[PDB]
Formats: sequence, C-alpha cells, structure tokens
Amino acid sequence: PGVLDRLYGHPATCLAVFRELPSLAKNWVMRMLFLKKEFSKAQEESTGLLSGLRIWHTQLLNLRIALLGGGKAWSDDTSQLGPDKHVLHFMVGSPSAAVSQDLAQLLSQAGLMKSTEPGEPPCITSAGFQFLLLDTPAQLWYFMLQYLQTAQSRGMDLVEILSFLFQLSFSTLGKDYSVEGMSDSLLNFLQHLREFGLVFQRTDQIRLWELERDRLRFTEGVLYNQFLSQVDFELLLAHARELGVLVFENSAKRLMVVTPAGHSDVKRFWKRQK
Amino acid sequence: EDELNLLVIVVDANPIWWGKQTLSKCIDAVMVLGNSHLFMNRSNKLAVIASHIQESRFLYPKYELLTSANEVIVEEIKDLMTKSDIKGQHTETLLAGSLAKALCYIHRMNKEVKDNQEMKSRILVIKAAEDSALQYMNFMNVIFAAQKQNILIDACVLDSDSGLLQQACDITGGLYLKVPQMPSLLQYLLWVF
Amino acid sequence: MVNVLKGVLIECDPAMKQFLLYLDESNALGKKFIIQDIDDTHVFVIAELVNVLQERVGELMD
Repeated sequence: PGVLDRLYGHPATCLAVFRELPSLAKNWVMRMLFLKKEFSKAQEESTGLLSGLRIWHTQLLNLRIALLGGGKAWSDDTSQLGPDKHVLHFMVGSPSAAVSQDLAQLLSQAGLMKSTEPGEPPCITSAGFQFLLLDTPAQLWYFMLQYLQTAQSRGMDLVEILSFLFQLSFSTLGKDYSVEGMSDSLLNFLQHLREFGLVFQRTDQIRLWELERDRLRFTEGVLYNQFLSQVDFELLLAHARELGVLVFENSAKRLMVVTPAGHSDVKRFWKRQK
Repeated sequence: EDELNLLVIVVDANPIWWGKQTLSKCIDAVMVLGNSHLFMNRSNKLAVIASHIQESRFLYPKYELLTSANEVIVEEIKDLMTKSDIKGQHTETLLAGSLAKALCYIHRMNKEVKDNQEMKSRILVIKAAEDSALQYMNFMNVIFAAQKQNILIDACVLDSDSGLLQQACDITGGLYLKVPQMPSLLQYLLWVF
Repeated sequence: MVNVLKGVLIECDPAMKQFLLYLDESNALGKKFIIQDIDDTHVFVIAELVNVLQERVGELMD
C-alpha cells in the first residue's frame, strides 16, 4: 500500500515539471489515471490536471459503479474548473475534457444547458478561422453532448443542442473550400443530432492524369522595368528583387528585368527610398 | 454465450503484498475485471478463492450477483489480514489447497451442468509467492488433475518466483505472464488472458 | 534606373513553342497585338489579356 503513493507520485512529479509549454502530459496522465481524487487534483495546475481529468473518465471503461457515482459527485467541480479556464491546445483540452465527462453520463443536463461552454463550442464551430484540429475536438464534444442525452424527455440541453442548426452556414463554407475534414465533422453532428431526437422528430486513367495536366499550363503575372538611367540603379533594384526572391528574369546588357506581381510593391517602395 | 463459462480466480494473499505496498488497489482492479467478465455474457460465472499462507479459503462461492460479489470479497479479505503468516514470515502460499477447492467447485458446477450441456472452465492465479519443495507433490497433484480435466491454469505473477505455477501453465496449456509493472495489473488481466 | 515599368506577362516557353506564339502574333486576325517583345529566346513579354488566347490557340493548334 505504502508503495502506491510513492510510485504514482513520481509520475505526478514528472508531469508537474514539464507542465507548462507543450503537450507532454497526455501519455503520463494516462498512467496516473489508473493508480477524493478530483478534489485533490483541483489544487494542481490546470493543464495536465485537465489531461488527467480527461482520461480518467475514459479509463473507467461493482466497484466500478461506486467509482462512477463518486465521479458524478464532483462533476460540478470539474465543470466549474472547465469554465474559467476557457490556445487551440487549451481549447482542445477543455472540450475534450467536457466530452469525456459527457460520455460518462455524470454531467447534469440542466446546468449544462445554461453554460458558457456550450456557447463556446458552436462559436468555434461557426468561425471559419479555426483549424482542423480545434474543429475535431469541438465536433466530438457536441456529438458526445447529444450522446449523453438518452431521453430528451427531460433534457433542457436538447434545446441548446439545436445550436447545430447554426452550423449549416459553416458547412456551406468549408464546402466552398476544399475542406473535407471539416465537412465530415459537420455530417457527424447532423447524424448524431438526428439520432438523438430522431424519435421526437418526424490504362484508361493514364489520359485522366494527362487531362489534369492540361488544366495547369504556365505563364506569370508580371512587371517589366526598362530605360534605367545608369547601371548602378539596375544592379541595386535587381539585387533588391533577388533577395526578395521575385526575379523571374534579368539581363544586365539590356538594363532590363522582370518582377512577378506579388513584389511589385516592395520594389515600388525601394525605388522611392534609395 | 451458448457455452457456460466458469472462471475461477485464485488470489495469493501472502503478505508479499506488503512489498506491493496496494492490496486494496489490487482488489479494486480485480473487481473491475470480474464485472466486465460477467457483463460479457449471461452464461459467465466467477468464483474467487484466496490462497493464504496458512490455508485456502473461499471468498465467493452471475453478473446480477456482482453487487453481492463486491461486498463478499471486500469483507472476506479484511478478515484474512491477520498477523499470523506476516510479511515473509511464510514465503509460500497454499496454492495446492486453493486449486483443490477450485477443482471441486468446477466439478460440482459441471455435474449440475452435465444434466444440461458442457461447461468450460479455466483457473486464474494471481501469484505473489514463492514455491517450495514440500509443496511440489501437492501442487503437482492438483495441476495434473486440471490438465487431465483439460482445464487451463493461467497465472499472472506480480512478483516472486513460483516455478511450479510456470510449469503449471505449460502442462495445462494455459498462459503464464510475469508482469513487469504490477500497477498495470488491470491491463494484464483484461489483455493478457 | 527605375525609369520605366510596364505590367506585362512574362512567358517562359521553350525554344520550340516561342516561335509559334510569334507566328500566332502575325498572320493572324485581330492579332499582332500579342507580343510586346522577345526578351530572350526562351522568354517573351506578352499580352496580358492575350495570354488566355495565346494559350488556348496553341492548344487548339497542333
């Protein structure tokens, strides 16, 4: 028994040390998970704590029944912690943690319904800017939140959940872009939404890579420069295009050179100052 | 689920657990494993026995029963904790006795089942202790009985060296694993066998 | 030397095709507008708007 605190303690130490900057915690948190845990954990630094928080519910999957109930007891504490904490990394952590608590079925639907966290997932879901990585955890959270409700008879949350409807504009975008990953996430939302509440609701190809190559063919959009007053002004203006890497061509005997459109302006500025 | 399955778990009680310094945790893990096992199929049953230093004792005897199983196990082990056979006062455990009890139970369950169809059973030993020469005849007797019965004896050695158990798995056609990292006990139970 | 600038498109074709664009330039109707000048054998200063036409015509032509 005495050994238990010591061994697991060392990994608690390791996680503590490289807690701040990256994502070291995930593997170590898992080990930590098995061996009032939540109450004690709360004091420890947030990141990593959340990581431990995330994996522990997952890990549960007799005494087990006792464990779940025990977890249910301090679901609020984690929830209080989840908000307030709220980078992409952090954001991923907060929803991943929330998602995990949701599958556990410990969270109270009421309470969840009126909370900032639900607004935040659809907010990121709405914005085009969010990266694919944030998107997948946001999506997963939503899916899990709906999954949590196996009733909807008594679930205020399955109202706010409706917030998925807002997503369609986002799916239109995303579709416009070739972002398959984002679209798939949307479909999962839809499918899951329908699932919960469904009851309530009513060679040959050789020429095809050649036909692809016929759609690519080169030229560049470009400024030409001529009638340069003396050689020093070709060589300055030329060297200052070459360090900008936007020389398409040069001929010093012509006193003539070519810049593609993207560095017309850095050349127009250098031509004015010096 | 068509085949009834009885898995008997023999838990080595030896105070070696002190070295383990936790027994409480080991019980919690074993309980989780049992619950999963019972949940997998209706036809699964479990029996739990403790191989203590002094003697072997029955902790418990279906999944509906699990709540009962949990209480019975916690209570039974606590009684076992007694000072006698403390620490490496006694290095060995009475595995032979435990196996004998297990085979008796399996036999009885089998006869009842015989009225019906066949039963499949296997014995799992969680072994902390060391073997001894005096133990050889008794242990082997039980082992050979199991092999003849075609009942596999699997063993998970958390620590110590029980060669006889290793031999037991080989003869029996069971599985033997010496666990590196005893805290990973739950994974071994689920994954290993 | 920043005397004069001219937005144009710089075509970096091969020593085989360049002469067809020139040919395209002459002996053509509504053309000859196409090439500003031949800076190098490989490169030409050309078109802008004409580039779509030059490419397409080359495609259609052998």
